[PDB]
Amino acid sequence: GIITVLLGATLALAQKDIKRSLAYYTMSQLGYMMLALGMGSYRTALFHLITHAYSKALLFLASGSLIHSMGTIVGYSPDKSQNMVLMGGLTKHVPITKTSFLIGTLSLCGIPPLACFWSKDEILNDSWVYSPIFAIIAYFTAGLTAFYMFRIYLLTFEGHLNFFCKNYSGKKSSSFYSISLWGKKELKTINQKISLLNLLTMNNKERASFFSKYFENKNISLYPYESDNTMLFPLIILIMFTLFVGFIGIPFNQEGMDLDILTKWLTPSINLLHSNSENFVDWYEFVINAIFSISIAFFGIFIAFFFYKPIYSSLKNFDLINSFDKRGQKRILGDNIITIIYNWSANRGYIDAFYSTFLIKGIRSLSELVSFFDRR
Amino acid sequence: AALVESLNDQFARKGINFLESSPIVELSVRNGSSLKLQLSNAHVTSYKPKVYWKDDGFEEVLYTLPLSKGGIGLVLNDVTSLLAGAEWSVRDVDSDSFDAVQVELSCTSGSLEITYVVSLYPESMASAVLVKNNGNKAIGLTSAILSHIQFKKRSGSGIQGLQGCSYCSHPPLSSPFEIVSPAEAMKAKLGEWTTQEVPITILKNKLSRVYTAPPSERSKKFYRTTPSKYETVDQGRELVFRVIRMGYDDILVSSPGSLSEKYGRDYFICTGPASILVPVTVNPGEEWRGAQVIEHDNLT
Amino acid sequence: EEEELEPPYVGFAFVSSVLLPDGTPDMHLRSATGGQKLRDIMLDNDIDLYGPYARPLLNCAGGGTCASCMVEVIEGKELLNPRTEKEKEHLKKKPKNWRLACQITVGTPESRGMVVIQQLPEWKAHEWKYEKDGPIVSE
Repeated sequence: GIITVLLGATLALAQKDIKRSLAYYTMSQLGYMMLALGMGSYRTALFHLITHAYSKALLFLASGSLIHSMGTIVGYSPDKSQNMVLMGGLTKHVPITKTSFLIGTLSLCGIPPLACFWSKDEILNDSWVYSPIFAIIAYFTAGLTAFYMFRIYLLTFEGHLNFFCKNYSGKKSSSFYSISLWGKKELKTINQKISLLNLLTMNNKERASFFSKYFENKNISLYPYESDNTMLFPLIILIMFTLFVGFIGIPFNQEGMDLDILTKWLTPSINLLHSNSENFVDWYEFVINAIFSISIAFFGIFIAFFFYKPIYSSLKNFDLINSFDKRGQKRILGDNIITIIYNWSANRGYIDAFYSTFLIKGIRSLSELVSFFDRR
Repeated sequence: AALVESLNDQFARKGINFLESSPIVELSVRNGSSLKLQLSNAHVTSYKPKVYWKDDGFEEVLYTLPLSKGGIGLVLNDVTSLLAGAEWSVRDVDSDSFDAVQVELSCTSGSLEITYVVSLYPESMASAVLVKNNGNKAIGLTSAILSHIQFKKRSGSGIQGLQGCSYCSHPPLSSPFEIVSPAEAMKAKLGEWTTQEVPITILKNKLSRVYTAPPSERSKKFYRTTPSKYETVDQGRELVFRVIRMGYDDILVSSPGSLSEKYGRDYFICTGPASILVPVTVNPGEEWRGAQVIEHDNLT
Repeated sequence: EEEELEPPYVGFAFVSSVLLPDGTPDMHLRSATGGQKLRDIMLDNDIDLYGPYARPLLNCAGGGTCASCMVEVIEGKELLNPRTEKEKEHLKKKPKNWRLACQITVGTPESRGMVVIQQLPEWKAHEWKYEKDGPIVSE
């Protein structure tokens, strides 16, 4: 469970596909469930399963609706319609999907009072009771989870539409109108010369002096929009589930001795770590003992905000970015994380390729060898 | 007022209107972006593009003050002012299906024909100047299309895209539409030609710089050219406005610092393309062209 | 009769993917000493190379696995090393002039040629059509 937790957390840091990162940290949360089962926390593992299933369905359906929205402007190719690089600035276009994705992210970043916060910090406390090394790994994973989830959210909803951004995309320019910039004297499909571009229309720069040996398309304003209501209604229901399903493992309106719904449901339940403490937790007291998990999650969120929030956001200070000028593309930073993390995430942790190199091809050869012994 | 009626009978179209609030031309497009341009002088007093997807998502860009101050003002002075007392007259207007609009103003100065073309596109606005020489002697002139961009607060106002470009502390070119005098901007560290290393130019302090290649560097085959695009970032209302320079070879950037408290509550800067360090020569029969474009990606 | 005429350099002419509003393609000029990688030159001279992949963890940062290194080489292929194994792997079905900038060494520190590079060739609104070598035109 803890190995799966660390691998799934570290494999979703530098992904460009939204669904692949969703799968990888789904694997991470399942590893968390198995880690809780490893210490004998039956009720805690079932609580995390209940909360994570609803939050995961919410996030996956939101991502699918958003991919459906983007497919009208980038096409139906999943290499383009699931790329978070070309996906920024969708807050203005899909607001309901934005709220659903944000709620799922906050739930699975361990932020109160959402669903998975209670289950996750119960798991972390039980793991600290279990062993300190596992607790260290799990808390670092919680911070990493906050980082890559808000990385996904900022890459996918905040900023500008990178596919339709006029900084890069030359198709959505102002030169394709019949209105010419200079006046009523410009027309015709122009065919230029690199020499003219080199002299910069400042004739005096003619020193090369030799060699070394498209309109009519028409453009319209297209914007992504929210999907149909049949897609939106389960998103609303899953928003309600994500908001109000964490109260089945926590006591709802505790007044003295009160057992929650889940512990009354699982009245005979294995609990190896807390086999002697019949304690009743409190709704407004658990956020006091969960300062560490929320602090590490907020540290990861701060890192994600520094990395991926837009320049026009008030939370991003100009002086702090100036301190991160990194002039000279400092090689001490480039191969410390960025190259290593990107190669780890892109190569899928190098296990799968090994499974191709060692097992798959090998078994193929074995098959041929057996066929040879059956033929000659 | 009869001039306004004549202009309505001659040039009015879908998106082009003429009012008397001095005659002014109102340019409008399909999504609701609006632009006010005075006709007595080539002064753009208001640019309100649609940046939010609400029913009233039009946000004012230019900092405009009474008595014809601020905004976008074409300046054309000779060094070897040609717009003072000019009689600007509308030549013709053009339109692309209520999606884009355009208006041309014609003026004469000595033997020079000056055309100011102001156009609206659904996410951008363009201002171009074309001067044609008809005399028997070549001229040497300077020019600058200076725009006063309004920011919500002094902090959180910056410029992105001028990293690595050498900047010289130089006084802004004197214009009839100044908010701050060239002397009160501390004019310029005089000609230090420092190379900017930070990625964002912070405009909370009083600065007056020109971003361009040095005039000594411009005589070589390959040199670091003046950047063509640079964005103004406003964290007060989360707006990034991109400025594109063509024809000009300099970018004037000026900020007032504390002086912005005198003229109002909202901050402002004065930025735009310019040709100041190296005067531009025009032979007889030639033509010089320059243009400033303000776009925005806030709709996407 | 020459004092080397200048310290040795390689001139670079970068054509942006987005055209200017008047329709003329954007052009930038830089001068960088040879022997360095094209990625190490474009970022040092503040030239847009990755595009939307410029944010951290969105690019391989010299690892070669990422396809955001890709540029279009218009002129100066003599000064550049031929296609490597990683370029051949990542440039299937692509045109021959399309090259990964980070897997490129621009000659030697004693070079003098001119290299003309189109940045972000996938985002282009124009096209380059060679005509009997010599004249190179853009539509």
